[PDB]
Amino acid sequence: KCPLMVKVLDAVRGSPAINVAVHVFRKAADDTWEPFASGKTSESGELHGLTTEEEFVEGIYKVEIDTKSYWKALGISPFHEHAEVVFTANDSGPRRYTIAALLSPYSYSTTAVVTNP
Amino acid sequence: KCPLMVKVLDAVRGSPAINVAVHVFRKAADDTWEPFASGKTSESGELHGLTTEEEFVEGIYKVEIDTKSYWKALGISPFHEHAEVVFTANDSGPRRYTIAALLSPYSYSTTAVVTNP
Ligand SMILES: O=C(O)c1ccccc1/C=N/OCc1ccccc1Cl
Ligand SMILES: O=C(O)c1ccccc1/C=N\OCc1ccccc1Cl
Repeated sequence: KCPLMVKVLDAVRGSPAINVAVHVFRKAADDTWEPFASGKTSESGELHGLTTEEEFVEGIYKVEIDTKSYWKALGISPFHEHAEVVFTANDSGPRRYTIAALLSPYSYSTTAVVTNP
Repeated sequence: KCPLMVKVLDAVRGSPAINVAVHVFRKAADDTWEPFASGKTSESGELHGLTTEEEFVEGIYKVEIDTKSYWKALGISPFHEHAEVVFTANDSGPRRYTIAALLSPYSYSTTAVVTNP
C-alpha cells in the first residue's frame, strides 16, 4: 500500500488496465527468484497492499506484469509474454516505489517514481 | 541482417546507446532460461547477427539489455537492473523481429517491429 504500488494503463483504450495480474519476486541469497507478493489491478489500474515496510527489505525485486493474459481477454494477440521491471530497492534505506506501466499490444513503457518518506 | 535485431536509443543524450551488452535466452523444456546469443550494440545502437533463420525456431525468448552498466559507465544513477523483453517467436509466414528500446535512468520503452522484407 505504502512502500510498493503498481499502476497499469491501457494505451489502446485510454483507460486504466483493470484486473491485470502482477507477481513480485525477490532474489534470494542463492540467486533464485523467490515469490514475494502478488495481486491484481483494481478498476483504477492500481495495485496497493502488496507488502509492508517491515517485509520490504533491501534486495533485488522483479515486478512481473501479466500483459499477455490481459490482452488475451480483449481479443488481441500481443507480442510480449509480460512486462518485467527489475530493480534494487531500499539499498539506501526505505523508500516508497510506484511502478507505472503503459501497455500496447506490441509495446510497453514503464517508469518508476521513488520517494523518501 | 538476420531474423532478430536489437536497437537501443538513449533518451537523455539523444543518441544511439553504444556498447550496451545484450543477452538473449530461450526457454527450455524444464522452464529454465538457456543462453542463446549475445553481443554489444554498435556505434549505431544496433546489434545484428545474433542468430540465424535455421536456429531461431519457435519458442519463448528473453532479450536482456544491460542498462544498469550503461548508465553507470556514464556516471548516472539508474533504477533498473536491466530491461527485459520476453516474447514468443512465431513462424506464420516470413518474419524479421526488431526489438527496439528507448532508455532513461528511471524509465524505458520497448516495441517490436515484425516485418517481412
Ligand atoms: O526500429 C527501427 O528500425 C529504428 C530505426 C531507426 C531509428 C530508430 C528506430 C527505432 N526507434 O523507435 C523509437 C522508439 C523505440 C522504442 C520505444 C519508443 C520509441 Cl519512440
Ligand atoms: O498516474 C499516476 O498516478 C502515476 C503516478 C506515479 C507514477 C506513474 C503514474 C502513471 N503515469 O505515468 C506512466 C506514463 C505516463 C505517460 C507516458 C508513459 C508512462 Cl509509462
